[PDB]
Amino acid sequence: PLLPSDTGQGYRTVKAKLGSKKVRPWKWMPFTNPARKDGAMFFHWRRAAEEGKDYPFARFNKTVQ
Amino acid sequence: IAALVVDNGSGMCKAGFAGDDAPRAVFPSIVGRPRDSYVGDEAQSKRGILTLKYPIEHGIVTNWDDMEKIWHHTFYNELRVAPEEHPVLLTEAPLNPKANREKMTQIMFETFNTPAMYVAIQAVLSLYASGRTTGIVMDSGDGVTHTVPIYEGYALPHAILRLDLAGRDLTDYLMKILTERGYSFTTTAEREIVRDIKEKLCYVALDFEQEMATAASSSSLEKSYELPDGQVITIGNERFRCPEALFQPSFLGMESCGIHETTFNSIMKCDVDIRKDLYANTVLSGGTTMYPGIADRMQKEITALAPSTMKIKIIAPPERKYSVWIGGSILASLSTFQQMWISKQEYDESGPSIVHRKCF
Amino acid sequence: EGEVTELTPCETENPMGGYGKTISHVIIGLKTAKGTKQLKLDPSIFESLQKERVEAGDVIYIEAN
Amino acid sequence: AVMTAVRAWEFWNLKTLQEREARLRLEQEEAELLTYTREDAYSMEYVYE
Amino acid sequence: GLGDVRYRYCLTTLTVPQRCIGFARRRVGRGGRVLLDRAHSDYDSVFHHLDLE
Amino acid sequence: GDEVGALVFDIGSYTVRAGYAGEDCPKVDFPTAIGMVVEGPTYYIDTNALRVPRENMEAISPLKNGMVEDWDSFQAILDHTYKMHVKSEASLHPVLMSEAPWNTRAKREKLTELMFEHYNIPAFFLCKTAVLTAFANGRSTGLILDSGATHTTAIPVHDGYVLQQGIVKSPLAGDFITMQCRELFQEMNIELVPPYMIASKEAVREGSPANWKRKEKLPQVTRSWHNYMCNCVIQDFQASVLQVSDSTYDEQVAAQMPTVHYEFPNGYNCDFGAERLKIPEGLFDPSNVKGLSGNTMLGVSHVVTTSVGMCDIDIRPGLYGSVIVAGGNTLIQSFTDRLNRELSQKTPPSMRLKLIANNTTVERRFSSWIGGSILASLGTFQQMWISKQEYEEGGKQCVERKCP
Repeated sequence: PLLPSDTGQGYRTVKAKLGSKKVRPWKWMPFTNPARKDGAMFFHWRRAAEEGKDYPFARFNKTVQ
Repeated sequence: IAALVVDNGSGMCKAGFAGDDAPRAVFPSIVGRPRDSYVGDEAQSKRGILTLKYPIEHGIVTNWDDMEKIWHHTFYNELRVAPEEHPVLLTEAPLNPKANREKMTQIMFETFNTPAMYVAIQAVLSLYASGRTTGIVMDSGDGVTHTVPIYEGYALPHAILRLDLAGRDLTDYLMKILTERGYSFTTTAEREIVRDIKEKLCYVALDFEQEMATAASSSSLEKSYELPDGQVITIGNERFRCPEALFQPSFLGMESCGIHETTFNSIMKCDVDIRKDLYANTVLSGGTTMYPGIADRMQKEITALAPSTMKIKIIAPPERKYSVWIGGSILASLSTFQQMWISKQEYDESGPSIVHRKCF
Repeated sequence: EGEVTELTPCETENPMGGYGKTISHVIIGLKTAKGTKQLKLDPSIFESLQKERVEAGDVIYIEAN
Repeated sequence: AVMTAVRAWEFWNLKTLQEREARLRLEQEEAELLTYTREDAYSMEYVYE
Repeated sequence: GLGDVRYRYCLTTLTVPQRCIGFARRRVGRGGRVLLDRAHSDYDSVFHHLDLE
Repeated sequence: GDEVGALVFDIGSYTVRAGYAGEDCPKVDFPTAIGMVVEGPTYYIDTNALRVPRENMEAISPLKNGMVEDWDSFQAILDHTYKMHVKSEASLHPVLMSEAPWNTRAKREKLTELMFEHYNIPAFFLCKTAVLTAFANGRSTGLILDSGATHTTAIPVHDGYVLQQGIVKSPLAGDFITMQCRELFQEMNIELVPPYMIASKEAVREGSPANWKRKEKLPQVTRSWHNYMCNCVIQDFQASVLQVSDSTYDEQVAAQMPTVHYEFPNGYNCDFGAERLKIPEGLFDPSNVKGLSGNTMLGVSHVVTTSVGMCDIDIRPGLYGSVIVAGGNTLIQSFTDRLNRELSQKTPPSMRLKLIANNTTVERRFSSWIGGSILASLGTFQQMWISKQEYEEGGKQCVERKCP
């Protein structure tokens, strides 16, 4: 009753396709959550280029009335 | 195509390739630093303008640049290989913070950009080298100490024990006592000479008190060694005064459970159901840990403290100075483990945390 | 059916007299897309499969009965 | 011939033992797999009914 | 009939190592990785009948 | 990286747990207690200081009924944690902790103030332990049973919210089991020869007199410390002997077990019989306890009945969908099987019953820590952080405004 996980390697058969494809970097960048009114500055391992994008996950601000 | 194995000892790096029996290159893991920072023995040769440095402090990393450069020089001179066409296997001490894991994963991927990567604890790889299923591993490493009860090739982080006592502190104490004997030992040369004398004549006493009686009565224990200057050193009780400190932290003013006392604590931390098997599956670690009278004395001490109702079958591979690296070569030389590698594009699509998602 | 994976003898010196360099029977590792396996093959069939161009990496039509 | 015959039977029994151990090893091995290829995750994977 | 909304499982086989996989369902995981979870039910040990006997 | 390097901490009735967020297991643990040698003063924490013999230790548990006792001890233990194990500056790392069902708002404010000001923590959070454990099971409305070392309590939950009314502070715990072991020793008259005072445990057989040697180098200890290390020995013995009759107890039925050959620090080793099953049956009903007519306690089935009845009708089916275990003393054998038998008997079939399948030691104890890490991992929770800036603004009084 286990679960197999995705495998990408399989075998040493992938010499190429990497030298032409740079690994887009990741950085432990700071950030702020809109859902926190005080806008506490926290961090994300964003892929460098994905900097400044609004906090995508704080769109769930639905509440009682 | 090639297979890369990287074993990073507490104070000496010893790398090699899967399938090999012995590491490609070996040397102490120290880093130079100008007031170009050079590597290990490379830095040592240039002590005038390079200052010795230990990136592996306490058995732990200090500054990412230091081991970045140790790998730089490793690849460029010792390996003189292109690892970025080969998998990169690395090892770590237990209980390492995730911070270090992600940091090293990122450093690999970005700085060097090698296709396949994977990490695993030193102790479990050494056990793999030891060819046994369930048991307890003593990590008498080179700079730090640990006790790893491994079960079904699987260990419990809580049950592990830690202690930053190893060949470096033993050598420091031996240097201290030798100086107290009326000698002196200050610089790096003196430290290495003390370690040499230890490796030559020091051993582990059986009955430390009757051993004292014999050393102070039987001069046979007192022996002669040619120092690099040629000086002959009488060495009797001190041949084994330091090793007994392992069971007696009081020797150095420290207070804790002896090595076998620590091991009993650990095995208690496990589940009783298989502690008999664990006793049957002792282990040893460290090239700086093969000193005579050690395995038998430790066997006697466990037999004493460990209840005799269980079978205490020691395991003392006389070839354990590389156990971890040897197990790493074995593992990298396995078919089913090849799939388990981690590709560069996988990092590019998941980031460093993928290591904590998969690298286990 | 399947693809010839391997091939080995069942050596035994039991046969009467002579240097006991004898094969009790052959072991043939065969693989179909379903999976892989091997079967017990009598000594005589090795001569047969010599007759055919049996080589690692090809498939074969082995009439069971 | 008697010694020859008993040697034949001894071989027969050795071979029964060898077959028994072959069956044991086969039934023991029975390896499984716990991975599935990337591409085997996205496209018209399968259908149950 | 038990009425578990999320515990809806189904049979299937795999592409390369095709065989009866048993009651299993795909599910997303960390790092945006899908994972197949194979269940364990009343017929767990007998997952080879075929043809709807 | 929607997870920051946060650290979760879990302290139970028996031991102290903690570890990084999102991990499988808490990194470390050590005894809840600390050995005190009055003269800042000499604190003995972890085994090397506590169990290893010294002079004049007065071991102190800074906990009581899940309450803060020795604030200085808590600060010292946090520092001990940090240095001896983590070696990091949590001021750079968000942290959080569970809470008791009844922790005083005064002490919660005290600890919040202390954390933020001294420990310089960047963020904090609190929530009840049972809520963490219920999360661990992925549950929103259930009944939690914990046989921590101190109490044997039951507390139901709903929608991830505890029912304040359901608290049951039963006494029985590993303390009670230690009392049972002590009365057993009394009735069969074996003293307590602690290991530390034994140089060598010489060969001895069943019934054989305690043969052992003492190490002269043994500065005298206090009755507190010595008794508590003896208690550790007793708990080890219990574990070696843990079991409960699965049905109505009978002396000879329990005796039918082959008397287990358990050895003691001296090297002596006798064989133990029906007593280990006579004892536990009281846990399921204190009234039947021979000799001790315990009635104030509610038997296991009695606890179930009380907890179920005191709820309301509508959700009781929901709670019955879940039943959970936790605590250092939950190591008992025949725990869950006899629990469910007593349920099926006393619990009416009117409402469908369902338990939680988890018995490994890891789950059985640190389900709470697992739930805490689970919550820390979630990406949505970040809006529920507690920034240190807000605390600086509104004192420690922000807790009441933001925490009901």
